[PDB]
Amino acid sequence: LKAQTKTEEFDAIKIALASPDMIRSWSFGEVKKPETINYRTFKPERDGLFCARIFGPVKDYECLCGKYKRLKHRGVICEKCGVEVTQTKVRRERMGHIELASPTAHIWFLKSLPSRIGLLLDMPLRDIERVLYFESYVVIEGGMTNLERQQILTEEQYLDALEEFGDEFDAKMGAEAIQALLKSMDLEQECEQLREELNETNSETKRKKLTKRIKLLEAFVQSGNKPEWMILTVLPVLPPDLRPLVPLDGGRFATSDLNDLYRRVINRNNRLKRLLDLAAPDIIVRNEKRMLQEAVDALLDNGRRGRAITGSNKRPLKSLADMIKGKQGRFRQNLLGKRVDYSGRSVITVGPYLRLHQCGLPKKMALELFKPFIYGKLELRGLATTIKAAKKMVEREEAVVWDILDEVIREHPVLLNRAPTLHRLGIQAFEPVLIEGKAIQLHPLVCAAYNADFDGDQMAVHVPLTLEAQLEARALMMSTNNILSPANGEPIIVPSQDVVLGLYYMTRDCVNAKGEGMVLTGPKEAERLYRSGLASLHARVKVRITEYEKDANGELVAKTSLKDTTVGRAILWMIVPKGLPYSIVNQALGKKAISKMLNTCYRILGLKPTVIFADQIMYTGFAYAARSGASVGIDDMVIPEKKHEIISEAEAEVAEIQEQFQSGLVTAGERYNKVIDIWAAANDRVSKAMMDNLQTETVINRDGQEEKQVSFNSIYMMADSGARGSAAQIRQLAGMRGLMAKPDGSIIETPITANFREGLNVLQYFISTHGARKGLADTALKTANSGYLTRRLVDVAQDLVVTEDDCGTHEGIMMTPVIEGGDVKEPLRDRVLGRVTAEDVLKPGTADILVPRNTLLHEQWCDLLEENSVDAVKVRSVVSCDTDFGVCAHCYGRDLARGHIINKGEAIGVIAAQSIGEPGTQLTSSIQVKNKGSIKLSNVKSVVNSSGKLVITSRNTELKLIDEFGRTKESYKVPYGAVLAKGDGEQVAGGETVANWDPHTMPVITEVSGFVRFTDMIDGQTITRQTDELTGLSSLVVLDSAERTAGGKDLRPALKIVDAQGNDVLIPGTDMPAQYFLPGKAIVQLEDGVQISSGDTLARIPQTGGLPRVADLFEARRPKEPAILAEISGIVSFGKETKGKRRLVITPVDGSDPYEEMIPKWRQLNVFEGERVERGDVISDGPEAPHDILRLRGVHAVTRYIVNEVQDVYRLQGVKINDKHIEVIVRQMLRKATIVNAGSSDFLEGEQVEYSRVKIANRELEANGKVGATYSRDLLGITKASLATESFISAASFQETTRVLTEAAVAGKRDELRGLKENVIVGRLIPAGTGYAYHQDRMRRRAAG
Amino acid sequence: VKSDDVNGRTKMYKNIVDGNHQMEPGMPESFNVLLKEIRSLGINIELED
Amino acid sequence: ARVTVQDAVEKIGNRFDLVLVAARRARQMQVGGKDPLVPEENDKTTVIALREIEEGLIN
Repeated sequence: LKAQTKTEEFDAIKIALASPDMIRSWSFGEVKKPETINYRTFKPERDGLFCARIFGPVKDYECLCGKYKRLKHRGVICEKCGVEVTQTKVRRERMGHIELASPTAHIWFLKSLPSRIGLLLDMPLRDIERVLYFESYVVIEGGMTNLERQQILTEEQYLDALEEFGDEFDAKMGAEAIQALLKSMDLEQECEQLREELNETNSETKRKKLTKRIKLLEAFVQSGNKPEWMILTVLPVLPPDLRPLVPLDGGRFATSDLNDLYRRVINRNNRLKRLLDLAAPDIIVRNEKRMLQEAVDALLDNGRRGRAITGSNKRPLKSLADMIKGKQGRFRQNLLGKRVDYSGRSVITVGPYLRLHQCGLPKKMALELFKPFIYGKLELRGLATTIKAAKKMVEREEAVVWDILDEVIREHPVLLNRAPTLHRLGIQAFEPVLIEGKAIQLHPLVCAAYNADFDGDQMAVHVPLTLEAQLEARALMMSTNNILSPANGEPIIVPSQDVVLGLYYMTRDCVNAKGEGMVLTGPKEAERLYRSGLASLHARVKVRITEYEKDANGELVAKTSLKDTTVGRAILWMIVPKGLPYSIVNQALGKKAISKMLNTCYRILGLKPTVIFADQIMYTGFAYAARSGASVGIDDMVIPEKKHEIISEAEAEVAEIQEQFQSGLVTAGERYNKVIDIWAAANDRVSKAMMDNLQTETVINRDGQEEKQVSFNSIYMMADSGARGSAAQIRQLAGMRGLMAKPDGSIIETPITANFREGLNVLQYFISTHGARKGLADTALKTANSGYLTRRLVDVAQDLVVTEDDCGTHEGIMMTPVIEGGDVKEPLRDRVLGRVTAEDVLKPGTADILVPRNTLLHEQWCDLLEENSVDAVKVRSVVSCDTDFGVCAHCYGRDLARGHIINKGEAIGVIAAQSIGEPGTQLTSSIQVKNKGSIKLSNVKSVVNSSGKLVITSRNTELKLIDEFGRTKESYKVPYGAVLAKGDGEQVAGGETVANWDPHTMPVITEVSGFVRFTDMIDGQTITRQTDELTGLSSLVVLDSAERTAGGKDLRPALKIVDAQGNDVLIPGTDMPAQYFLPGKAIVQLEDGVQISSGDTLARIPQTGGLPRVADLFEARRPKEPAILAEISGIVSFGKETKGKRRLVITPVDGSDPYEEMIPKWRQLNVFEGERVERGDVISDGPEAPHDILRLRGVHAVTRYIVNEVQDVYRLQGVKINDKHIEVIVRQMLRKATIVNAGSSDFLEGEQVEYSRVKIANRELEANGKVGATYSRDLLGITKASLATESFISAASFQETTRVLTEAAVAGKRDELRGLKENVIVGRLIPAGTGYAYHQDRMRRRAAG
Repeated sequence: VKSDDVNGRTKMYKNIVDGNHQMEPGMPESFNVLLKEIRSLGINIELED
Repeated sequence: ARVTVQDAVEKIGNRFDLVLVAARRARQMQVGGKDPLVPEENDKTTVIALREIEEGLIN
């Protein structure tokens, strides 16, 4: 196609450097007289900052003398005053000028940290500044003179430099001379000399400068600018449309700061030219140049001197850059940017009758906000005359506008937006209705999403001024149109109130029910059986139901089914859309149960049927909730007949422990903990009481004897479906509260044995008062710092918007149900749901794909993930996305307000920061198999010993569980050395040990058999003789490698095994001797003479889950102790003892061989110097560090561990996140790819991973050989990656404006103003949604023709 | 237009009271500050085709 | 009144250019253009455009 050659939309901005000529293009006058006033007549001085010819018409087409008035003379120029009468708006574009007489130098590129001019001349700050301070005669092009091309001169020396050389020698001082120096700098000559140093000096002190200086140079080549133009010579004057002048009643003038500034600059400007008319030496003309130097500066931002003030008034003047900079980065547009129009604040309430798609606004408040539309509508239908007449209509409460009011509100897709939302789905849409009230009546089934109730939630109502907002409102913002969450399949609409508890009264089942026995054929008459209230809603009746299940291609195959359910579910069924199978609704009914009710209903049928569904249930639900008034206050609480007795038991029992203290059987401290245990023991027995009691004690007779029915007690109904409030604290209301925190920090040694049904004691509750303190405070401050955490989160991920369709990577990450301990914790489904398959996943069968690589992953496909034996499902994410500067639709998936194709221009990084900071506010013996099947061993170096057992000579012994189907069930992380009793592939009963480890003994067990002969182990220098007085079997305890002899320290206590004859035996597997060295303080098990077998002990070796921990994570903070892993594989031994840090020599057979690490020897050396450790084996033990895992182990491993670790935090939080988000944060932290291999950019130039991707892409082809540059993924923190921003304007909004401004300006990185925050500050279309529509058309439009 | 241009809302309010469901940006005065400011240094704004 | 406009979302999948279409259409029903065919009932022209998309006659 072809685009338009006419103006349709704005474009990209190029920011680099411009020439002084370019500047003068807008100068339309030369300001002469500096004085802005006429002093006498309160009027604007002509030929000044308020001149008609230099700037513009005083008023619109109006002359100051008031000579010209009519429009036809819109261009006439007075023979005297050439002033074209024009629109005063044009007096914002009308720039003026100050022809400089002083060569000015960029204070900015000379002073600001980025001393670009300094390292460009291979010279220091002081001296270059000494020339630009008018103190040194810089030498300009000498050659073979006394000085260099770049060196200063003092008065005395300059005169002698002339005596020695008057020929071929000229040197001036100030910017004048610097102008000359730059006029002679042939850049490419300089470039090739830097290439000389490129191959000569590889020293950082001059090579980093190399890459900075040349980068500077090539960026200028890339733009075509010259160092000559870096000499300010032109001084434009910003138009009067930026600095007013108005007389007051009294004779004063309200001039602006800038006016008295240009006055200053122009006054001295003529004074300098006066020093020309009168001819003054350079010492003096440049003295005025010093004065005019600062003049230019003081106007801009004064650069960095002292913020020029005004006469008699102590106040730093508001300069140009100060009209830019201000509050929160960019002053105006950003912080406090003009009071919002069309929008207001209000409280929410009940209002039951309001349908799900419509909210209820109060009459009069609605009026005040929708007034505008009323006016337009009035003169459109034919009722109003003018806007003034229409205002008077509302002014009189005209019955006319009331009907019109109905027309513009009853169908207005409005945005109910809550400003403080740290989540996308907190901003939704509804439909206002003429409601008589004083609050926003809201539909209850939406509050779950808002996590609110009806008692004080403040919300604001935003009015869609254009159809744009209106159309998104009811389409993608409407409640009924986005019942999904960007975390998984979370249905926005769900009963979590007493409305759902009301449904438990519906699907309640007790034997006491009139009608229990008859049969039913119609669900409709069932409801009419209760509308009259005859047959109990708890009556068990045989119901003939029709059940639909759409297993076909566009056809729901139905079937005949006779069931038996209460009248409750009977009534329920009447409004169920076909798409929902009867199975789901036939249950116990609970909060999350009824939640997944509608979820399957939607993921199988569709949206609309869900809408109608939700509403109707709401009404019926409330009905039954009323009938179930849950009472409280003294009267409904109960006390267990067992509570008081078990307390009494544990009462005289602790009195017994008091006596066993007076006797001497237990220590005082062990007395406390023991008592703690038994009171907690009594505490759990108190549970064993109040639960059975309060779950079935209610019995009633009907159709037989007294059958046991679930307790009708409201506490029970709360502990079944649930609304708000934990039944555990309720448990500590009817039962003993237990223990609390003491005023010191530990736990109370004197438990509260009383209950809150009665009034518990002052003193113990006074200690409970300390508990109160605790709670309150915590919540209070953490919320604040948490929002700030998400602040830095968005600060680093806003650049991530979906901009491409397809990338090109066949890579992704391994999403697996990370089963730890027993049954699966973090499932397969809720990590894969909503994403895109990385590659063809397999079934328990091969050559039969269950999810082709290219698939839209949703319910159906996830149902497949659940019915097969599949354990490994690789799903692709943004971290591996090949897309440059963003992600492609095919890499993200379908996750959105909708369940279909992700929009191209749908920002994802931003909605993820929000979607991780959301839970951020929520942050402050043996392996006996439990199943029945085949015990499976996974990667283990097992060995068999005498009598028939199976010990382990490896650390990571992952015992997987394979059931009678193949699906992996359990998975235990077995330590080192475990006495395996059952074999690999035997059926084992549920409750029998198969893997019996021992955490107290970690011995070295030999795979070699024979007689033990301790070689290189001397009795006294390396091993001590401290035989155990009980065991007759002598042992030789190996002392630590720091308490041995001198020559004993560098000795490796070797355990050598010989066979039944007398020969040194190798290790079955390696070609190394049977040298099994013992680490420090490791007591040997045997002595010389002991016949040992394969797998026998011969040397026994001995041994926060919070937000600040997540803080550690996102800040790359080096924790308390980094886990020491082997940075290389192979055989291992010690090296160089006590002198400093230990040198652990780990030598492979064909890798980096002389590699030995710097590991402190006083740390725990769990390195198995007998076994061949892996390049990632435990050398120590405990939590590792982000950094570490990433670099030596692998990319895929670290980020999969990070998601496993941060989610772990969320395991204590019980949260399930669609992992793509946690990784968007991670991808931004790895935006920096340190280009390691020498190539094009540099040898240490860190750049965009995207940039470097395409870099190697085109350099490994032609015009080269093997000169490409390999890059490395570096892991950083959010606070560092957010500071690593190429976009200066974005930084100039919240971070460090000025520095980043110059950081880009110095080279000329012309950023076309692309992005979110960029188009935010300017106020234009971001490349998202419809904005990107323009941008793709602008993509083909930019840099082309 | 809703929260930036002082001219943007005026130029649009006097039309919504007449009725027209669609708006147009215009020129943010904030930019007009930054824009001219960099002009004093020597930078060029460019909008072609 | 409308409770679900998912139908409009499917007739024209852009959900953005869709708004630009009705944009110029609302303009026709206001500044000259042409009269609204479907006899309106209280519903502003923005919603009238919504309905024309569901029928899929003007896009």
